[PDB]
Amino acid sequence: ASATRFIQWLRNWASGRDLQAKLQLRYQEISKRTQPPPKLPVGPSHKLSNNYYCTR
Amino acid sequence: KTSFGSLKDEDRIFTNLYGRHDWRLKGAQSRGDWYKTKEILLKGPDWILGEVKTSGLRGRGGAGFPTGLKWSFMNKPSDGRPKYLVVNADEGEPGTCKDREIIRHDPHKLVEGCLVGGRAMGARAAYIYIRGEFYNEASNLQVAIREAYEAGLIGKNACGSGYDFDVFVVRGAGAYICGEETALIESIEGKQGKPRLKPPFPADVGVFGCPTTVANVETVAVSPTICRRGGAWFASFGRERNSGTKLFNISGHVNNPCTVEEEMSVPLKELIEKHAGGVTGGWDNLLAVIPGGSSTPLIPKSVCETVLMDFDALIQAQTGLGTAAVIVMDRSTDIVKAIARLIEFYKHESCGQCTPCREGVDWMNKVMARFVRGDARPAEIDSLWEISKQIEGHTICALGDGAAWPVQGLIRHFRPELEERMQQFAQQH
Ligand SMILES: Cc1cc2nc3c(=O)[nH]c(=O)nc-3n(C[C@H](O)[C@H](O)[C@H](O)COP(=O)(O)O)c2cc1C
Ligand code: SF4
Repeated sequence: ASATRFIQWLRNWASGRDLQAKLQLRYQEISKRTQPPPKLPVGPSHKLSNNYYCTR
Repeated sequence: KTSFGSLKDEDRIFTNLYGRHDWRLKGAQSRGDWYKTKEILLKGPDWILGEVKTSGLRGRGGAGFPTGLKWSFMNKPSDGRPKYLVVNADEGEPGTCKDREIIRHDPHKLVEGCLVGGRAMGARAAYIYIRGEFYNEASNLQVAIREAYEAGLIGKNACGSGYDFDVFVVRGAGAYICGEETALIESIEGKQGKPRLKPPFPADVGVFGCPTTVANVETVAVSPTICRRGGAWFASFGRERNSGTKLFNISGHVNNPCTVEEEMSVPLKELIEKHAGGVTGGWDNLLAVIPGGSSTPLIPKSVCETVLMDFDALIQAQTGLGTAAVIVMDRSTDIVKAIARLIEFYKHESCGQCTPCREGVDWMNKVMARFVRGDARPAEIDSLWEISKQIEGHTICALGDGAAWPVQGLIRHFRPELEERMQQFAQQH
């Protein structure tokens, strides 16, 4: 991210691409390393009736 | 006949139901008891069983099984064991108090019924199992039995017929389950009142391991009159397969709760207003009725409008006649709390022997307690329905069924009340 403008032009010209738009090094676009807690769903057998195991 | 329920006094069987005449031997004889008892005994068991059959009498203990056919299981050659009649006077079904009146006001009808019913079965003695709370009632019965012994009506050469018959009175110690026929027998034998599996049936292996018939007090007490007046007379009351007269207990929210004898198949509304003085606050204030003791499902007002009181009619109404103990609930009743208390009753009475009732009934009681407060979710109603179906038909005895049915009745007719309570509780929390 911190390359000088001249160096950006040189490696863009040498590679023939716009490297700056798809840098292989990750910066702040990635997800936070602390996330809010999940609340995961339950499957279709989580029922209080009409759920006899011999039918599934 | 299409209408039933204007029974005349001359057609009534328990003519001292209210204890306004001498309940002792002199009064009982003056009212027709013990009359021509020798002739009945000399006719033979087949004649007596024939009369009981043609009367269409059915069990008055709550299950309504044909009495004549049931009593015929005992008509067989002796195999060396004594034969016994056990008369069920345990009277534990909530709402039911009919057998209490017979025992204390018409004891000699019960004693004579024991001799006549015992003769047909070939029994040597009758054991009358009366609940232990009925202490004064039991003492009246013992006084009457002593009178019959001293007049030769029972004992050796009963009524001069050459038939030896003894009548014993055995008191319980406080267990509703001991009304169940096999639990009653185990109780007489000095064990816990825990029912037996069937087979063997009591007519083969019963009290003390001997051939036995268990009969309700009311079923026994009417047998002498059916023999004297004939089965055809009895069968002229009520619908086909619903014959005879019946003792009814009308308790709950009625102006004049009472016990009364009325014809089988009388309309429920006709019974409540002709005898009990109507519903408290009028017929429009009626919410629901338990038509046959705590074990029969409740029915709402709409069904109560035209339902008849007999085994077939109430079955079609998705309930049962049971003991014919009518409990009335008006619109001011907390219907959920009323049924929950019955489930609490069955929780206290379950003998604990078998898994679905020992665990299931206590489970149903816990769920009903939360349903009273609304502290549940609507999905739990179908869960509770399914739980009750896992108890019904999977237990040793019918107490498990008698606990499931009241729950099923409430969900059947009062689901929106259950769901409304849940909404209130959720809205307030
Ligand atoms: C929990 C339970 C309690 C019962 N209590 C009585 C009772 O108190 N009196 C009675 O006659 N039958 C009672 N029964 C029914 C008896 O098991 C039996 O069916 C009846 O006494 C048979 O007599 P019957 O054919 O003359 O009705 C009870 C059944 C159960 C399952
Ligand atoms: S159903 Fe209940 S009362 Fe009947 S045997 Fe089982 S545990 Fe005992």
